[PDB]
Formats: sequence, structure tokens, C-alpha cells
Amino acid sequence: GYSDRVRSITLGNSTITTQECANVVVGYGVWPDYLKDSEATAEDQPTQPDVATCRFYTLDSVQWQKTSPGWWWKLPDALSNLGLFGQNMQYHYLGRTGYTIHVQCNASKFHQGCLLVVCVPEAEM
Amino acid sequence: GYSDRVRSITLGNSTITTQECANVVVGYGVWPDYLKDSEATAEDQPTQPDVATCRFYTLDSVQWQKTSPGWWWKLPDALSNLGLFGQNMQYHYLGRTGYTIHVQCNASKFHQGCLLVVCVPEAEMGCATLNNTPSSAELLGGDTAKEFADKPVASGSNKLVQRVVYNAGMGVGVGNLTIFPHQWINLRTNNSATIVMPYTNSVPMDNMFRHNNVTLMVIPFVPLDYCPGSTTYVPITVTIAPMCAEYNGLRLAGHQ
Amino acid sequence: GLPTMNTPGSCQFLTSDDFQSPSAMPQYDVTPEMRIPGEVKNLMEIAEVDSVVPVQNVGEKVNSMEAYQIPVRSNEGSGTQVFGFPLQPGYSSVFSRTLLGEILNYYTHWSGSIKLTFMFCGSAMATGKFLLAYSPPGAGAPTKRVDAMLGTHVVWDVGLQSSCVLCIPWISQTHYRYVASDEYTAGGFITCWYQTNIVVPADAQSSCYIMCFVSACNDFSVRLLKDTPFISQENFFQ
Amino acid sequence: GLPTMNTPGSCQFLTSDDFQSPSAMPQYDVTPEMRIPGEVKNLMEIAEVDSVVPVQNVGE
Amino acid sequence: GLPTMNTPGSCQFLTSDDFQSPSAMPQYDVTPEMRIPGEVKNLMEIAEVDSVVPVQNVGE
Amino acid sequence: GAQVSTQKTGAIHYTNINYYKDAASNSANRQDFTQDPSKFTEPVKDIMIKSLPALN
Amino acid sequence: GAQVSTQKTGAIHYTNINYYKDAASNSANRQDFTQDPSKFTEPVKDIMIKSLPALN
Amino acid sequence: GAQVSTQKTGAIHYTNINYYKDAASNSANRQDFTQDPSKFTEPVKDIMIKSLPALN
Amino acid sequence: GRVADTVGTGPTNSEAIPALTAAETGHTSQVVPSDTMQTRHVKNYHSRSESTIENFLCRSACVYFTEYENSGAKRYAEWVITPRQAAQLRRKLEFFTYVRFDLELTFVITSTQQPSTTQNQDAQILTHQIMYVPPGGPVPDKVDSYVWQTSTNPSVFWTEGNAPPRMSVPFLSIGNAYSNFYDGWSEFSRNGVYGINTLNNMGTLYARHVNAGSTGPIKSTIRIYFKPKHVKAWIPRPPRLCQYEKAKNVNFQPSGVTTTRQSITTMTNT
Amino acid sequence: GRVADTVGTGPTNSEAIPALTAAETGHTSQVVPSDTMQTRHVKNYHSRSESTIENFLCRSACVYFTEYENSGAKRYAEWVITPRQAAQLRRKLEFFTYVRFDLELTFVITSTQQPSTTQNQDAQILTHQIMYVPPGGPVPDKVDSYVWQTSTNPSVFWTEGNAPPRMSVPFLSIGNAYSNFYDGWSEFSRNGVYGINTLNNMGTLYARHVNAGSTGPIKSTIRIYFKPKHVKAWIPRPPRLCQYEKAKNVNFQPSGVTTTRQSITTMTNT
Amino acid sequence: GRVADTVGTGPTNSEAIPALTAAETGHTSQVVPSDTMQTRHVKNYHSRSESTIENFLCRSACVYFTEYENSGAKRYAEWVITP
Ligand SMILES: CCCCCCCCCCCCCCCC(=O)O
Ligand SMILES: CCCCCCCCCCCCCCCC(=O)O
Repeated sequence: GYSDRVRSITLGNSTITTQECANVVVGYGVWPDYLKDSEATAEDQPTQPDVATCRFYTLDSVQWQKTSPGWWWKLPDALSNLGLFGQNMQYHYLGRTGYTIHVQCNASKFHQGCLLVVCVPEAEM
Repeated sequence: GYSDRVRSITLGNSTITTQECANVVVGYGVWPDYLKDSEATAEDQPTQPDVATCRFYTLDSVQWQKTSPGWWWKLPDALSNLGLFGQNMQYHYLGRTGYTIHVQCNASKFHQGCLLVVCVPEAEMGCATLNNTPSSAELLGGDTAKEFADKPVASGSNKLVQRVVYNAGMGVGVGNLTIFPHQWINLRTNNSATIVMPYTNSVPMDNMFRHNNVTLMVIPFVPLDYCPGSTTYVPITVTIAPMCAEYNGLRLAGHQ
Repeated sequence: GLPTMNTPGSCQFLTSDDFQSPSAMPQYDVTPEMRIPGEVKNLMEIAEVDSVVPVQNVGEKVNSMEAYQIPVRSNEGSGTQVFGFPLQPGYSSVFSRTLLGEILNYYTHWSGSIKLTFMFCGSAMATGKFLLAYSPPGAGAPTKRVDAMLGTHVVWDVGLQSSCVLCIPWISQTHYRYVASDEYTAGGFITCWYQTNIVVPADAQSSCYIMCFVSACNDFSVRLLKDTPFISQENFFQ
Repeated sequence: GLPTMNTPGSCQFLTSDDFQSPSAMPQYDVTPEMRIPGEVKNLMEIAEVDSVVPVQNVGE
Repeated sequence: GLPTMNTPGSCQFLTSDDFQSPSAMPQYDVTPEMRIPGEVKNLMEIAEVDSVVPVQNVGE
Repeated sequence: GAQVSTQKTGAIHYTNINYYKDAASNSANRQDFTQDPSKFTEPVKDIMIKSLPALN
Repeated sequence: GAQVSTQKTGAIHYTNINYYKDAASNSANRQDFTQDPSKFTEPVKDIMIKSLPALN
Repeated sequence: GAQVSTQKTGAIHYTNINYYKDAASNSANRQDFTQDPSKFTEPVKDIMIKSLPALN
Repeated sequence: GRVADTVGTGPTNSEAIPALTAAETGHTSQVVPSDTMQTRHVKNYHSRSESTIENFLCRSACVYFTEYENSGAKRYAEWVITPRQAAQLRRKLEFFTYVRFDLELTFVITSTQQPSTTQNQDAQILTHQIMYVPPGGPVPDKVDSYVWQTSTNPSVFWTEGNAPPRMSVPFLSIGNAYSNFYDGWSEFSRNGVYGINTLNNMGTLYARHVNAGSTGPIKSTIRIYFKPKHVKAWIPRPPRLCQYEKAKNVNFQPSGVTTTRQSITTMTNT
Repeated sequence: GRVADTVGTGPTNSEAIPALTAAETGHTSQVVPSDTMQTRHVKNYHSRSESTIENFLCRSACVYFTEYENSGAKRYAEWVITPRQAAQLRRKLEFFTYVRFDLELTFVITSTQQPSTTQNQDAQILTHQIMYVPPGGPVPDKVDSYVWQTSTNPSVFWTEGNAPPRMSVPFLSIGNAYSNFYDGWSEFSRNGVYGINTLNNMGTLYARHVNAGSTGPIKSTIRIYFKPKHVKAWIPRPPRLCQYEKAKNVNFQPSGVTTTRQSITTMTNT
Repeated sequence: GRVADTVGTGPTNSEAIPALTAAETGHTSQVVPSDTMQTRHVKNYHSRSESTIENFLCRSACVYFTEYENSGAKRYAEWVITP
């Protein structure tokens, strides 16, 4: 027995379970990873906080109204005030990261609606 | 193809099919059975009515209301007026049995509620006043459900049982009753619940009228809450099937 | 006469001692064993059984069924705190009278992993999410969800399946912890925050309820048996 | 002197106990056994023997 | 009853003696050892460590 | 010169030794179970069979 | 007819002997550790798997 | 299940047995002589030789 | 016996959901802390020993005591044997519906002078007798009655200054185990005594002075101590909540579920 | 275990310099007396046995005592368990930062009459009870309180004239060893109690008479004796200098380094 | 030592008559309950131990007592031995 509606994600301490969802769109097809030593530049040894960094965060939930146009966040600076990933951001001149975004909006069966979650590299307004 | 939501039980003539349910909690893990000859005592040959006894019975369905505290039945004497299992109870000095309890309460998707079906071996109820003891008429009724009372019972000179729910009549925490086998009827994901009780008792066989060894309890934790316009009256129904009955020491007809 | 010397400790009566004594009724005959369902060989097999938690102790409701119920209601804004209680399974009033609570009170020391099982009893159509957080000590109970994030949290979702399992891991600087209240070893904190407000259709009831459960994982252990302060007495019962 | 510790229950006299005691008349000589008809090794062999029952207890 | 004779020195409490005693809390469970730096097995390993000498005691 | 025997159970060994020179000092023998009812029941010269009439 | 066993340690043998003829005189057995939680937890007929949904 | 060891002399054996089921009931161990001064004296990373100057 | 190991785990993304289940099945999830988070390999040497039944039920406990004197009205003390006249022992046995074990009795006897004007009181060593009377046997109504000869009934003679006496008793029940809770009557008409009081007939226990011991009055105190052994158990149940009231029945006085506290959010007891 | 041998040596002329070193390295020179002079071959049979930790820490010691009477205000004595209320034992444990060992308790109880005008006092043999209460347990406020039943808590019944009672206790600490010195607070705010007082919760020890024992008043004396066994130690340190003051903390009164003497040359103490 | 087993039996129709005998012979019939009715196979673990003579006669018993004083008429007690 199994189901495709259900998914469970675990990183570090946090865990996110969802009983209704679709598959997980992965990037352009490149699963995120560390830096191979062929492309490296910085000759100092890199810090790898791992569990201290990798985990899920939850930002401020925002209301959704009939006239609500939409929203945008900037990932590299959003978290900057949260957790060690905010601290380890201020004390280093370099960083390399990849993001798992998980958006949660639920409603009963009587609520119409459709949303669009896109993740846009280098959006220049 | 298959499903875990659906179950079909067949004993003797009767059959019970349910399209929404959970698994069947079996006892403490001992599937009921006959008596091996190592532990036997009675030297008369036992009667094994089988199909005449083993089958499902349906007692009186009882209404379930927003304020309804709960209910309890005594299994060894409930059926006593029903079927041959009521007859074969009166004509024997001994009996050995195990029970399959099946509780059925259904509701639409708009009805909140939660029930607790526990099966408590040897539930011994206290008394209203501290000195006396409960009368045989108050602890029991034929096929009829006795119900609790939500607030403390005033203590007079009567024999009344202490019906407060949060003490569950035994003077324990009601929140702890889950050590005994149980299941949760939940109007969300469930419809009916099921229990299988093997024979539990200190001695290998027992008299049926004297000693009521298995007590059934249904206690709502989350009352029934529904917006107006939906149907008001939701009954609960209980189904009780003996299993692998045996009897000894045929005697005259009666209890006295 | 084999020479011998008594040692200190003779002719004393110790409560817990192990010794052989002569039988008072020689060659008594013992009735044979029977096979009784549900044989306990160890108390730990009780400690793994679920039990309800009187999460709501407020006021005089402790005399009603409502002590076991957690109100959950649709708000106009998100981030409100559903409930919270300290973790002191032998001391804190919450776990005090629970099943796990009783067995502990007999023992001074314990360690393991406590599971918390939650079950959503609300209407079948209404849905919702919740954030179950555990904040190890060192700071007060977090008063804003953003602060609860930095703990160990399981975002949990209502749906076709019902029950959830929040497994509190074992994090402490010692191996065991006092079951009695002490500030040295104090356990931690637990909170539940709305992840997304309860959404309910029309004609379906607004308010729901959520019941909590407690159990001990298979790594649980205890030590140092003692008396339990709960049960009182005056003069011998008659 | 082998070290030792008395335990609770010393210097008590129990009615049913089993212990060895020193004989008060050493090397006493016992008369030989005889073969006597009707040797009971167990009381159960009495319990199988018939006996009359005072079934009528009425009055005097 | 194995015959026996107490010897002088019974029922005395000696400060330095070596004897076995019954445990007061049977089957208690002991926390495992840890590896702590600087384990002393003998006091002589303290006596080889240097220490300053108050050679000048004069006056106040 | 010890000896070993079995205790009385239902559902083991114990070590006993005789310390004295007189038989009457030895402990009681509780364990002799030998039984032959024929010396009280059935005291007849002609052996009678259960399955047959007594006086034929 | 002695016997040998192991004490309770953490990071040895002791010699015990039964001196009496009655089982109830033997010392307590503190060491039986056998445990099978399946008789309280998991009391279901259909064995359920952790890694799978409960109600499918 | 006895054991044998040596007493403390200068210029023999004794028989000990553990009678209890708990490690803490066993007699004290007076005889462990193991000694390694290196953990207080000579706590340096570079091993120094007696026959040579300290700071070269 | 040992605690299980906690096996390490890396990250996870997958459709298998350990963290979810359904408690409606009456099935406690077996999930271990490695499932819902990342975990390091850890060996646990903790042991469950002291949680076994044997170490739980086996401790001596004071069930009861009496007072009997050397002269006057009450010259002996009589007690029927029930564990339930002492609070803290009775509770430890109410976890388990059916219990099986072999009692080990120990008595502790003490003497006390009583205020009087009697002159030239000179003590002598007292001697206490303790007699057990299985059910139905003869019952002494006076200290010098013939029954004290104890032609059969197991009896113990004790002396002050010696060690406390001890005797062990095997399993005395008729059935296959003692029964703590019994629902039913003693009479086929469902009348008469209700509850466990019917099952319990253990006989009776008596004690007396053997000799007057002095001219002045002396009151004595006896104490009984159970120490269960070889225990077996069945069918555990919830611990008792409300305070006890009577020794013959489960009767209770209704009391709240727990203690209270302030508003749900409040993190401290009150 | 044995002392090392002193190996003989003839004269020496050479550039190897045993007699010189640098103590700035924090390195105690290993030089042996054969290096700086001529030495004869000598076998030493001296043994270091009695200097081992075991023989050093293992001796019985009187930590504390109380007084409780047979009548009046104080009918029982209560004491929390700390080694530090007795001077000479506490010092022997302050060499070692972290200690590990298994206590062996021994009590010594004595009785004493008290002056009174009561007439016709006739003694009887007293019986003392000693009850241990692990932390958080119920606390008796009166001698006849139910807690003395000791349904669980290890308890000892003792009698005058017998040998002193003894019981052994295993290692009770939570961590991997007891801690003699602890720098820190009990509260994350660095407030409240400071010092080792926070780590130490051992429970409590009680004692009482079982029976009045006579008409006249009687005062009793109890004494506790520790005897560490199986000892292990870590991280030695300097012995304490200034006299003790309080049992909860290291507080001291400033005092000189040593005693004094006359001018440096003077060869005798003063 | 152990109780005998009760062997099972089905129905019976036959000219052998266990249920009848003659007590005038001074002969206690050995009939066992399986003869006069139907019986199920049953193992008995009951033991006859405590009924043996040894356990029956062996218990201490108080045969007699006297009183003798430290001064006055009766300074010693004399008794002939009879049970
Ligand atoms: C001097 C001999 C003394 C013998 C002491 C006999 C005591 C019997 C103990 C019976 C034990 C606990 C039983 C509860 C009985 C019940 O309720 O069924
Ligand atoms: C009758 C039972 C008596 C039991 C005696 C228990 C005594 C406990 C001894 C603890 C030992 C020394 C510990 C110092 C504690 C600390 O400062 O951490």
C-alpha cells in the first residue's frame, strides 16, 4: 500500500508532513549538493554548519483576500534575522546555498481558488 | 485490489459487513478458543452448542445527545433473556465464553464527535453512601443500557451506584482507561469499532449469574456538535457475539 | 563446632533484603498454573500504552470531561498559541495523574523518549495545520511562533489520516533526570501554534477539539523505587 | 573464624519447622522392626473405606 | 543445624574491617563509566608533583 | 559427603547433610509417597472384577 | 550441589544454595528480564507497518 | 564457585566467595597497584630526555 | 536485559510517512525518535532491571498492627488477614487484576510500660505467642482456652531481645491466583454481600503473652509485614484515584481528575 | 607493586647534565639520586600498597549525629544527607574533583535516661526505626503519620543489645560521578543558589522510636558512618587551608599560609 | 506421587454393570466417575503429599505444663511422661 498524495520531508530537527500534495519539483533536474573541488576558488577551508543551518523556517503568514494581487520575497535576505543562518550570514564574506520552498494554504471543499508558486532566479525590478 | 477500510465478519448465521472501519483489536493477543484438557476441572462432558450460540446479537439502540454522559453494559448478564445463549445460561452451573463486541454509530461528514469503546474485565462499582453496596437491580438491566450521570450523586441512605463519569464508577481516572483493549469511534474517519475478548478469569470456568467478568463501556469525550438543520437523532447500537461457548453440570431450570 | 564470628549487621531486619526462611507449612501442595491472557512480565510494557492527557486544567473544569479537551477555534489572524505545558512528567500537574505519571512517581530517575500522539476530532470537512514545537530549556517558553521555529518542530496537517506523532527526543547533559521538581535538570517546554487558521465550510461547526496522548518509547527506563506522595491515609480502614 | 551474619528468624521456635538436633542419648540401640499386618503408609488409604451415614438426624 | 561456636570479636563494630553486607536496594542500575582525563590510581602520583616552598617564614 | 534431592513444586535442588552420629538426629522424611490401597479396600481372597456382577 | 550466576554491574560470580525442601523457601528471582510489548501495544489482527499509512 | 588469592606479606592463600547478587555488596578491592605517573609528571607534548639539556 | 539502540539517520525526502498514523485503531505507534528528525548513532547501556515486577512488588510493608495488654479487658489481639487495611500496600496491588505470589511474613513486636501506682515493679523477659487459625477452626475466647495448645495450627514462640521472627508461606488460594477485584455476589439470588469481600476468607491471626512477666501492667505492640516473592501478574489496569474509604469494598468519594493551574498558556503549577 | 631499585654508579665526567633542567616547562625532572652522586646497588622491598586510593579513602567516619526523645516536642530526628557537615571526612574528599564510590552505611545508636521525678520507672527493650526517603517523596510531620508504613522506602528495624546495623548502598548519582566542586548557578539567569548546593539532592534520612519503652523520658543518640568502597578518582587538587565555616559553600576566613619561625637562618620551629 | 487420571468415556449400552455390586462382601467398589456417566479426558496434577502420615502427625504440640516457684512449699515440678 502507498499513496502519491502524501509526502514527508525531514531536514535536521524540523519535519513537514502533508497528507495532500503533489510531487516535489526539483530545480532544473540538479539535486542540490556541496561544492566539488574542481570549481573551487576560495582557498580557506569552508564551514559546513549542516544541522545548525539546514532545517525548516516559517516566516510570517500573510492573509489572502479576494482582491489580493500577490506577493514576493527575496530569499538571500529574508532569513537574515532568523537563526544561525542569519548569524552565519553576517560573519562571512561568501556563501553557497540552495533552497527548498514549501508553501501551505488549505481550504475546505467549498472554497474556489488557484495560486501560482514560482521561484525566479535573479528577478530585477 | 483491496482496502483496509472494509471488513466482513461471519459467525454462524449472522454476518456483519462494514465499509468504513479500522482493524480488529484482538484481546491481549490471545485469540479465543476452547478449553485444553490440561487445565480442565469439571469431569462431565461439556456441551458445545456452536452455531446455536455463536452468532451476533443486537441489543436496544440508545440515543446519543450533546449532554449524554455515557453507558455501561454487563456482558455475562445482558444476553440472558435472548436466544439459546440465554437458555443455555440458566440450565448450567458453569460456562466459558469470549466476546466479540461491535459498536455501530454513523454520522454524516458534518457531525463532530468522538466515542470511546473500552471493554473492562471485572469492573467493580462503588456505592453512593460509603457504608452500603449497590443493589443487584441498579448495576444490571436486561438488554437495556444503564447510563452514567454527569455530576456527583447525592449520598443518601439508598443503594444507588456512583455514576460520575470522570471517576468512571470505579474510582479511577477516566483518561487512563486505555490500558484495557479499546478502539476509538470517531465520526471523522470511522463508522464502527470492533473488539475481541478472550476468556479472562481467575478460575478456568465460572458460573454466569454470580460473577460478571466483563464490562463494556462507551464514554463520549467530545460531545456531539452540529449546526442546525442537520438531523438531530443519532443512535448508537451494540452487537455482542459469544465465541466458543462451553457448558457443564446440567441442572434444573432457574436461578436462585 | 566450626569457629565463627558474627559481623555487624546480625539480628537486624532490613526491608529490602534477600534471604531464605523456613517454610511454615511443609510440603504444601500448590495449585497448577493457568494460561491467562495478558501476562505482564515487566512494567515497561505498561509504560508504552497510550493515555489521555488532561491538557486543560483551567479553573473548576477539572471536575468535568472538559479537562481532556483542547479548544481550537477559527481566528481572524494567525500565530496565536493553542496551548503549552512544561515537561516534568512526575511533577507537573499535567502529567501528574496520567498513566505514565503514576508509574514514574514510584521511581526517582528516568530517561527515554516521550511520544505525544495528537488526534483531530473535528468535523470531517474542516481542515487545518498545526506547528508542534519543543524548546529545550535555557530560555522561557517562546511567546511568538517565529521563536518556536528555532526549536524542534513537526509541522502537522489534518486530512484523511488523523493521528499525529511528535516524538520528543532525549536531550540532556546527564544520563537521567530527577522525576521530582528541581531547577538543575528541568526538562523543557512544549507549544502548539496555528500554522494555518482552521477553515470550515458553511453549515459545519466552527469550533473543534483536539485530544492529546502520552506514551514512552522503547528506550524508556527508570530507577530507584520510592513512595508516591498522592495517596493519603488517616487511620486504618474498616 | 569464618565471618557470618545472623538473619531475621534466628533464636525463634517455629511449630512446623524442619531442623536437626543433637541426640540426648548417644548410640542408643533400637529394637528391630516387626512385620505387622495392616501397615498404613498414607491416610488416603483410610479415606477409601466405607462408613455408615447417620442420614436420619431427626429429633432425639 | 551445623554446630558452631562464636569466637571473641563477634557483634563488634571495627572501623577498618573488611566484610560483605546485604545491599539495601537490590538490582539497582549503575550509570556507565566515562573516560575522564587525569585518573588517579594512586596517591604517589600526587607526591611527585612540584610545589612551592614557603622558605621565608620570618615575621608577619 | 552431601546429597541432592528435589523440592516440592507445581507448575530445583537442595543440599542436605547429616551432622550427627545418631539416626534419630536426622531430619524428618516428608517425601515418601508410596501407597497401596489394597490393604483396606479389596480385602478379599477371590479377586473381584469391576465389570462383572459381584455375586454370580 | 551449588550453583553459580552473575551479579548486576555496569561499566563476577556468586555462589547460592537452596537449604530447604519447599519451593516457597527459595530466594526471590530478581533477574528475569524477558519482555514482549506486543501484548499491549500492537493488539491488532492485521499487522500494521510503520513506514506505511495506517488507513489505506 | 570460590576463588583464591595471595595475602600481603614481606620477608599463602585465602578463600573468598561473594554471597550476594549485587556488585556493591562485594568486599573492597585493596590490591590494585597499577600506577602510571606520566599523567602528572611529564605532561609535555615533546618527550624530554633526562641526559640532555632542557632548552637547546 | 538492555535498552534498544537509537540508530542514526541522515536527511529524508520520501513518500513513506512514519510521523503519521491513526490512533483510532487502538494501536500505539512504534515510531522511534530517529524517524522525525536526524539522529546520531548512540549505544545505550541503561537497563530495565529495576522496573521488573519482582523488584516492584517486593518490599516489606506494614499492613497493620494491634495492641494487647498483660492484664484487664483485652489480653489478646485478633486480626483477619486482608492486605487492604493499609493504604500504600493495597494500591501497589491494584494495578494487577490477577496476582500470584508467595507471602513472606515478618513480625515486629515491642513492649511498653503503662502508668500505674504499683510498687516494686521488676521486669522479666516477656514471651509472645503468635498463632494462625485457618478458616473454620476453633476460635479461642479466652487466653487460657485449650485452643492455644496448637496441636496442629502453625504457631511461633518469640522472645524479646532476639531477632524479629520470620516465616514464609506458600500460595494459599483455591483458584489459579488471588483476585483483587471481583464483580459478583456470593449468592445465586444476587443478594447478600457484594464485591471482593466474598472471595476473601484467609482465616485469622492471634497473639498473646505467654506469661504475665511482671506485676505492673504492660501493653505490647505487634506489626505484620508482607514481602511478596516469585510474583506473577495479569491484566494491568489504571491506578486508583480517589482516597480509600472502606476495606471491604471499592467505595470512593468523588474527587477531581487532577490538580489545577492557571490559564492554559501558563507554564507553572499552582 | 614495589619501589624501584636504585642503580649503582661510579664517578662521572661527561657533558651530559642530569642535574640541570628547566622547570618553566612545567615538567618535574625524573632525576634519581644516582645521578648527582655515587650510589651503591640497593634492592628495595618497600611497597606502595597503603598509599593507594582505596586504603586512603576507606575508613569509617562519623559524619553527624542527632538527638530525639521518647516524649515531648521532638519525637524524631531528620537529616538531609551531605558529607560536608563533618570536618575531617569532608577534607579527605576535597583532594579529588570527581569521585566515584559505593557507600556502606553503619549506624550506632545509644540511649540515655533523663532526669525526672517519675516514680517506678521500669525499662523495656527499645526498638529504633531508620527510614530513608529518596527526594520528592512524602515527608512525615508526626511520628504516627502513615508514611512510616514504608510500603516501599528502604527501612531498618533495630534493637538495643544487638550488633550495630549495617547496609550497603550503590552509586546513586545521576551523572558519571559525584561532584565535590561545582562552579555555576542553578538557574539560566545566573541567579538563585550558587555553588555545589544545587547539585546535591540526596533525599532525607529519618529515625524514631517504635515504642515508648518506659514511663520515664528517654533520649536517644544516633550516629552515621560512611565507608567508601570501590573508589575511583579524577583530577586531584590542593588540600584546603583555612578552617571551614559553612556546609553549603566554600566560604572561608582569610588565614596565613603557614606557621612562622624566627630569622631565615634559624633551624628550629617556634 | 499424584492423583490418578480420569479417563474419558462415550455412551454405553452393554451387559457389563459397573454401577452394581454387593457391599456384603466387605468390599468397597473401585468404580470411578467415568463408569456411570460420560466423562472427558482430564489430567490431574493434584498431589497427595500433605496427606501422608509424616505431615499428619508431625507438628509440635503442647502436652502439659506446671508451675514451680523460687521459694516456699513447691520449689520444683515433677511430671510422669504420658501424651
Ligand atoms: C503464623 C502463620 C501466619 C500465616 C499468615 C497467613 C496469611 C495469609 C495471607 C493471604 C494473602 C493476601 C491475600 C488477599 C486475599 C483475597 O482477597 O482473596
Ligand atoms: C536506610 C537507607 C539509608 C540510605 C543512605 C543514603 C545516603 C546517600 C549518600 C550520598 C553520598 C555522598 C554524596 C554527596 C552528594 C553531592 O554533593 O552531590
